[PDB]
Amino acid sequence: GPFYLMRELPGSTELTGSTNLITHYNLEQAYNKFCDLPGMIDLPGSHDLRSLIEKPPILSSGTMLAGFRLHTGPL
Amino acid sequence: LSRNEIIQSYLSRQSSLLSSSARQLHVLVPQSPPTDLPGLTREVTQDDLDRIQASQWPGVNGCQDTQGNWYDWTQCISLDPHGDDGRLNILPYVCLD
Amino acid sequence: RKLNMSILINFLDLLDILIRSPGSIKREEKLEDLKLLFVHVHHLINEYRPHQARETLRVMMEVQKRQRLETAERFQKH
Amino acid sequence: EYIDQGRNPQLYTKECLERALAKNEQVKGKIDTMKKFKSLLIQELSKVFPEDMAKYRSIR
Repeated sequence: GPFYLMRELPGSTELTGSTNLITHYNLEQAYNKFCDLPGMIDLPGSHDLRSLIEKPPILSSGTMLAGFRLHTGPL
Repeated sequence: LSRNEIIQSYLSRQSSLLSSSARQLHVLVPQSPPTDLPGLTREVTQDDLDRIQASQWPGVNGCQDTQGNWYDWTQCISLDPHGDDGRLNILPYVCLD
Repeated sequence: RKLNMSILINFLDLLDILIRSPGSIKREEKLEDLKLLFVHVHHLINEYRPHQARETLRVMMEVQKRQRLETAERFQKH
Repeated sequence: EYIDQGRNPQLYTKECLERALAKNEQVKGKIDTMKKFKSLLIQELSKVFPEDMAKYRSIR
């Protein structure tokens, strides 16, 4: 009658990979937006070696005294 | 394991089918409540031994068939359980010598 | 026949595991479960092996007997 | 590192979103092929074994 070692299948639709995971995870509108900030920041400033050293420090990670000791002439 | 390709998958197909393989099946055999030592317990008699030697007994001395052809244990049975050209070939059960 | 059908239906239920909830505990049971079924399908047909052994002795004896009588008859005709 | 390349990091957001949808597409596709294969298998077994697949469709 019953087959040997039948058991209960899991809950009908639990969390799977067959759902739309993004729309369930409330990330839809960001994607629908998304689908340079060097240029978007050069909207503010002029343009976008030692900047390689800036990125290398990024990859690695007495103000009145300075103004007093900043003595240098004009010409 | 890592990759299966058309030719290799078809190799798997022909190898598996050559290992494995209008009805022409064996005649079905029911359950048997009379069995000789445990079930029915016949005191050793003589009709059973004469049936096992001379007559046709389809559970003991051979496998019967539709289209009528009888096959005892030392023979090989050719059948076709599918509706294809591929024929199942049951090998002999005993293989004397 | 029961164990054949149980093997196929547990394969279908393992497909239901892989469809519905792959992270379930049951698949480990399922990947054990049909293993036990496969063990029994071998363990029953190994129990045909003494019987087959005894039965080949029987048919050998019958063939033995027949061949003796055939030679007897052959020789008597000669 | 993408700032070092001088792009927007918004491109990195776009690429993370795209890889999320790529993995979700692949996984839904594998589960869909398993669905089609289960359907085909129960069709063919119902062809070859009538009574057993009848009792299976009863029990589900």
